[PDB]
Amino acid sequence: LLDTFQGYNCYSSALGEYAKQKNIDQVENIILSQWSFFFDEEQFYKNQWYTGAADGPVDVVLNEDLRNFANIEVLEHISSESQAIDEGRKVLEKHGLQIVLMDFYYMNSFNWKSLSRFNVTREHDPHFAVLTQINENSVHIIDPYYHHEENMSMEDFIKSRNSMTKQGKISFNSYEIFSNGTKKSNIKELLYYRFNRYLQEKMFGKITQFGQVVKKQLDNKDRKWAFTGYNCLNSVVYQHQNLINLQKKFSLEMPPNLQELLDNWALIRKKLFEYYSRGSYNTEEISNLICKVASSEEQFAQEVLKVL
Repeated sequence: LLDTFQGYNCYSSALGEYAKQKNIDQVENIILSQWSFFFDEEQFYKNQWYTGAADGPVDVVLNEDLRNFANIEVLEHISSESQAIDEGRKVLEKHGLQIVLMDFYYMNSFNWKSLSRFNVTREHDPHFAVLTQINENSVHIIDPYYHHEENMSMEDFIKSRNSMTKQGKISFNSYEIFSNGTKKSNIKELLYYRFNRYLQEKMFGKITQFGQVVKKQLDNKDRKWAFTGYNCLNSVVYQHQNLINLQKKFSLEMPPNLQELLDNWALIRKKLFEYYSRGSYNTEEISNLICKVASSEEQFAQEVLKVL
């Protein structure tokens, strides 16, 4: 496990790892101060990523925050097999790193056997990685979200960047952190804006919506939603850990139950993974834990604005 920037999703992980290595100001703090939750019932029933911090793979709300706070744009470069690797060489020569969208089917970033899951189904999902080296017949990539690196054959790398996925077709997409006129934001301004937006958009209500949909899965023999949910909610654990780390670094005033809320989310994840793999009939229990944390998160957001 590499010491890479975690962010709260593969997109923010890649952006922050890039910003860390290349000394790009503001990006890391804007990521670490994010506070968000979404729920898409239509995506739930399509076996797509349906909850957690953000819809993806690109986090459009984070891009809006980067533009609004730092006047930072994340430029999407689409390419072709004729041009993509040459463009990579030009970027590596100048910057030493290129942010790329890859089909995770061709990556082996997370060891599921560590959690006693030996039936590891390959899926065509877009995932952000950082290209660090182009050789004749191989590339080196860092997956900062999963703290993993690998050497990939040029053949497999090209396949991973031209692949049809569950979310659509990758076409050698690469991402450039660009600014013409950056701005500095204080960490308290970033958190104030995020917590006000969380309450105004009633994002805690999306947690309740998620709980209500879980309760209605008691008769669903297809438990894949619980595995998807488990993976989706890592983003929420990471935002809670990021806010704990901001509190320590900036000596911030926080409501006293932040660690308890992180523990509540970790337990919800543990129960979803157990439900998925152990065939338990405890959708009501998991629903109850989710509906409880929704109420606690509403109160926590109100309290942050009072003490910050």
